[PDB]
Amino acid sequence: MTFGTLYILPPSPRSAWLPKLAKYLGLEINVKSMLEVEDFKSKFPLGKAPAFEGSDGFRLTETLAIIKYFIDSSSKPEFAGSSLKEKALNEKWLSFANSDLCGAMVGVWFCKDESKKPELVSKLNSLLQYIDNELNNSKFLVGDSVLVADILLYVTLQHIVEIGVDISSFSHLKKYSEEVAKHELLAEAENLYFQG
Repeated sequence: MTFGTLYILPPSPRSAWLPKLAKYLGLEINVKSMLEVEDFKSKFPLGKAPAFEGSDGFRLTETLAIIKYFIDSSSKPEFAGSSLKEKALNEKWLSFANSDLCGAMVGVWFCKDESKKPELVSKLNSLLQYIDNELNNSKFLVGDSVLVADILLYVTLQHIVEIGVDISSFSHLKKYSEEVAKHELLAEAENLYFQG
């Protein structure tokens, strides 16, 4: 049965993160648009997506909050890491990717004005260069295992690429992005069964 209802802003490419994560974890959720709900602000007074309402009525906002609730409510409750340092670095990457990197991708994504684009694409490239460099040291963002940070990074990459930003310049990043797509595929059978 369904874990809850997620309210998104459909035009935003940030709308993909939480649905993907539910899927990855086997949580069945509805997804509605906050634009077409009558009293969004009755339930959610700030008026911003993402917003979630559990089946049980539990109301929750802020992307990082909802990530934690999905994971903690799921059958991979250790998916934001196990050791103290793992958990911390995963928070780091989640916070970074959701604010800075997604903020940059969205800047470009909705760029109407060509006199503003290069500046915006530049912010984005620097952020990618940083990640690339951090991927010098490690197999994935945090270590050797795949954590929720990677899943959501990967989704962000797909969006960045879709709009034609070369990930070709960034060596460690492309190799990363392949290794993550590979882990999900190989993890997919056992994941897909332990939720049915």
